[PDB]
Amino acid sequence: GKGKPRGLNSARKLRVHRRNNRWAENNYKKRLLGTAFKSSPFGGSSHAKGIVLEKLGIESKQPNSAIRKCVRVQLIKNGKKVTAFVPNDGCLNFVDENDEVLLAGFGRKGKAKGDIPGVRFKVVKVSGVSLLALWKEKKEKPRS
Amino acid sequence: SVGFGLVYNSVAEAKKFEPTYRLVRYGLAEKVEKASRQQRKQKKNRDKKIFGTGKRLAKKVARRNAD
Amino acid sequence: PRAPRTYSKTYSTPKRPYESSRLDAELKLAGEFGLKNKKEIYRISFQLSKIRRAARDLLTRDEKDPKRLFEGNALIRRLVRVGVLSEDKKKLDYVLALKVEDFLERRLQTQVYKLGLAKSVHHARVLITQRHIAVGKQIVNIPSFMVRLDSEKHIDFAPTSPFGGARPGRVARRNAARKAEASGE
Amino acid sequence: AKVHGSLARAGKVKSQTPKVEKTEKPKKPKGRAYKRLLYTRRFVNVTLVNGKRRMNPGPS
RNA sequence: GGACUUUUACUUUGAAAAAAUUAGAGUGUUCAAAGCAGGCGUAUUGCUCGAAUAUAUUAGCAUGGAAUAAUAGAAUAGGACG
RNA sequence: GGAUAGUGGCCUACCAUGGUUUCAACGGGUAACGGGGAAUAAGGGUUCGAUUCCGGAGAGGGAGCCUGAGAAACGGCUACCACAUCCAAGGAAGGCAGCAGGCGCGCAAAUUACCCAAUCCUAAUUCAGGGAGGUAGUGACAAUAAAUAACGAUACAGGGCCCAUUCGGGUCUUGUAAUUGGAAUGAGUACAAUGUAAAUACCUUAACGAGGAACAAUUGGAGGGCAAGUCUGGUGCCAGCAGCCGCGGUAAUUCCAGCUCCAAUAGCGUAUAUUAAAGUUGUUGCAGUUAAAAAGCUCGUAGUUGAACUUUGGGCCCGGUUGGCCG
Ligand SMILES: [Mg+2]
Ligand SMILES: [Mg+2]
Ligand SMILES: [Mg+2]
Ligand SMILES: [Mg+2]
Ligand SMILES: [Mg+2]
Ligand SMILES: [Mg+2]
Ligand SMILES: [Mg+2]
Ligand SMILES: [Mg+2]
Ligand SMILES: [Mg+2]
Ligand SMILES: [Mg+2]
Ligand SMILES: [Mg+2]
Ligand SMILES: [Mg+2]
Ligand SMILES: [Mg+2]
Ligand SMILES: [Mg+2]
Ligand SMILES: [Mg+2]
Ligand SMILES: [Mg+2]
Ligand SMILES: [Mg+2]
Ligand SMILES: [Mg+2]
Ligand SMILES: [Mg+2]
Ligand SMILES: [Mg+2]
Ligand SMILES: [Mg+2]
Ligand SMILES: [Mg+2]
Ligand SMILES: [Mg+2]
Ligand SMILES: [Mg+2]
Ligand SMILES: [Mg+2]
Ligand SMILES: [Mg+2]
Ligand SMILES: [Mg+2]
Ligand SMILES: [Mg+2]
Ligand SMILES: [Mg+2]
Ligand SMILES: [Mg+2]
Ligand SMILES: [Mg+2]
Ligand SMILES: [Mg+2]
Ligand SMILES: [Mg+2]
Ligand SMILES: [Mg+2]
Ligand SMILES: [Mg+2]
Ligand SMILES: [Mg+2]
Ligand SMILES: [Mg+2]
Repeated sequence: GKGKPRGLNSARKLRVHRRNNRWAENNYKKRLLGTAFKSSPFGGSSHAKGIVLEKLGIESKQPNSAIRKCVRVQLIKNGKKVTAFVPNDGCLNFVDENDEVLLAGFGRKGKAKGDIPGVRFKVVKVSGVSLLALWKEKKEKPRS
Repeated sequence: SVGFGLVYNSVAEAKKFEPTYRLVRYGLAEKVEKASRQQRKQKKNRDKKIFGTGKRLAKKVARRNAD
Repeated sequence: PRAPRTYSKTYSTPKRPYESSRLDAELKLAGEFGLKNKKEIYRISFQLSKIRRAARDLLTRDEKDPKRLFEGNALIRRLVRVGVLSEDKKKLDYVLALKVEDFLERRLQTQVYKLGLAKSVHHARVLITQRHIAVGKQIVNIPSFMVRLDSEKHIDFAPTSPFGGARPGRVARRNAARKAEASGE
Repeated sequence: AKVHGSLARAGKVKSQTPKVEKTEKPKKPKGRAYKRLLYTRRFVNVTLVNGKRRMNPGPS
């Protein structure tokens, strides 16, 4: 039968083996170690608001050749520092260090996105006015 | 229009078995109005700080003007 | 602390989002029966899929089972009563085989058109919604109504609402306020 | 890799593409009328079958 | 009423069983999500259908079964009936 | 024996040495209140339940206790700890995890409004009271129905089709049209009645209320997965795109726009989680010669598993439920 005890009273052995082998499951492992709470700049949440320290010209990976505009952010709830991307041509003129940006996941389950090395977060708002809106013309950035 | 109706055995029979707001809608009862609900509550709570009638306390607080 | 007001959703959504053949056959229905959504098609397929599901679960039982007979006849009789199921093929092995157009066929959208009265599936739309044609004296402004096979003989224009005869109406009576004001005194 | 590369060009192309303002155009029918407009355009009076059915051919 | 009983697993049926939820019947909330309504007349002094059914699985209780799988018995006879 | 309303190591005294555990005791963790239930739809499962009902626990943290049928009560008291308020400096007073509202915290959540009319509850009680509860406000949490147009005329044009020696356009409408045509309706607005405790809305309904300047639908995408351009302009490995594969270094099917087009549509994107796809957790149902994987070898306890055989076969009777040929 190759392994698995087929006996009618072998349930304990069958449960415990499953329990044991779930740990090789990458997601089951993180979910029980609470990795999102322990590791992971965001406290396990969807977004996290922080504060801009400096504006960085992260140079793209190969075979691309560019300078990807990013901001080092010190998350409010954490103090953890995180370098995050500012998408959408322009938009590095909106940020202006010491400002209050709202970070969000990049959409790769951790795992920095593209040619951008070690950037697992992107900006969604600045000064509470929705980066997208500033880009088009819909809203204007607040007083200071 | 589908509604509901009551017809009483007398008008005296209505003015006792009817809700007091319906007799308002009709005229068979004058809308005796009172202070706001949260005014009466405050009146009660103000009243709860005086043990006794109270006008005896008005004499001792008249002694305040002396001292 | 109130009994929770229950609810449910009336539509499903296709998994493959860009199946071009599926999109074709959908527009055809929306274009034939005068719909505005793919959801108006999604809803019917959702309702139809549950109907099949009861039928599927019933067939796996033994014939003339208590639950199978009671609930099976109800399902057959209901579909018949609204005019979706044929009189002869009336034993639920055909309700399994029912398709979407059969349900689309009974909407007050279509009977209002099929029985003249609109000359267009879309004129039917605008008429129904605009406080026009009724069932009894009961006006109906829902293009999806499921004319129930015997209310089919009562789809006339409204007692109000010209095209059934009550008044011209504000747009027409405005002309009667410029024909008698400019020509006369 | 380097992190402190230049930022002077932030917004370069977007700020130097010539703005050709939009053109006023017939208003499109918002609702069932659009699904109808798709029906008669796609299936009723079909335009061309030049091998296959092209859905946005400019210079064919 | 008296006198005694090898142990179990499994399976059958049934009692015991909250409502909302789910599945589901009836009912034309104008449709529908819902709701638990309502439908008939002499609509000038009432007639009347409802407010079902199902799942409720481990355990415990009750009962039919006696295949399958365990257990116990008579070997220094300290055996069995009267 | 004491104590309790009462059983009981509940406590005490005396005596004994017991009680649990690989069939996982004991200890640790929980970003743990339990359950009815929720999400995901072949099935088997996976994941979730602070939160409308039930049960429990609490009232800043502990402990103590008065009253009483019932409390170890906190909108009761007493003490300590932590808060924290008022003062004439002597002292005094506070406990929103009630309803609102404020600060803080954050990605994250509404009014310091009306009423006991209903639903029910309490009292000495038909009456009083009830931020229980109902009403409204805020409210794209989720859920339902489904407006943004409908129909003619006409101007070339086409396809039908009868004839075709050869003009063609004639009456069956396919509709693309840069002039036209009268019809229709609520979105709104608003007498009035209706609704309501009083109001608001809804359902009714006078008077108003549609032609492009509108009562003007959006949100994404248009190289592949993946539905929709190899159009024009711009930039020139820069700026940016790009879930993933990959685009951009001067004719860019991916960037920035115009045009046009697709998809869903009063909704649409993104982030995070989870479920399906996943037979990549495999009981159903995985794989392990070489891709990830058989302990160097044998013994071996716990665990799982374990040959065959013990009333079979034949006979009679009773009465049930479908289905037939018949009615
Ligand atoms: Mg390992
Ligand atoms: Mg740095
Ligand atoms: Mg009061
Ligand atoms: Mg049972
Ligand atoms: Mg003792
Ligand atoms: Mg000892
Ligand atoms: Mg273990
Ligand atoms: Mg906890
Ligand atoms: Mg839990
Ligand atoms: Mg799984
Ligand atoms: Mg709970
Ligand atoms: Mg919590
Ligand atoms: Mg308590
Ligand atoms: Mg607190
Ligand atoms: Mg206390
Ligand atoms: Mg309090
Ligand atoms: Mg209390
Ligand atoms: Mg509060
Ligand atoms: Mg919110
Ligand atoms: Mg209240
Ligand atoms: Mg609009
Ligand atoms: Mg207009
Ligand atoms: Mg667009
Ligand atoms: Mg483009
Ligand atoms: Mg394609
Ligand atoms: Mg690569
Ligand atoms: Mg050039
Ligand atoms: Mg070019
Ligand atoms: Mg180009
Ligand atoms: Mg979607
Ligand atoms: Mg099995
Ligand atoms: Mg494998
Ligand atoms: Mg190798
Ligand atoms: Mg190997
Ligand atoms: Mg080996
Ligand atoms: Mg070993
Ligand atoms: Mg055996």
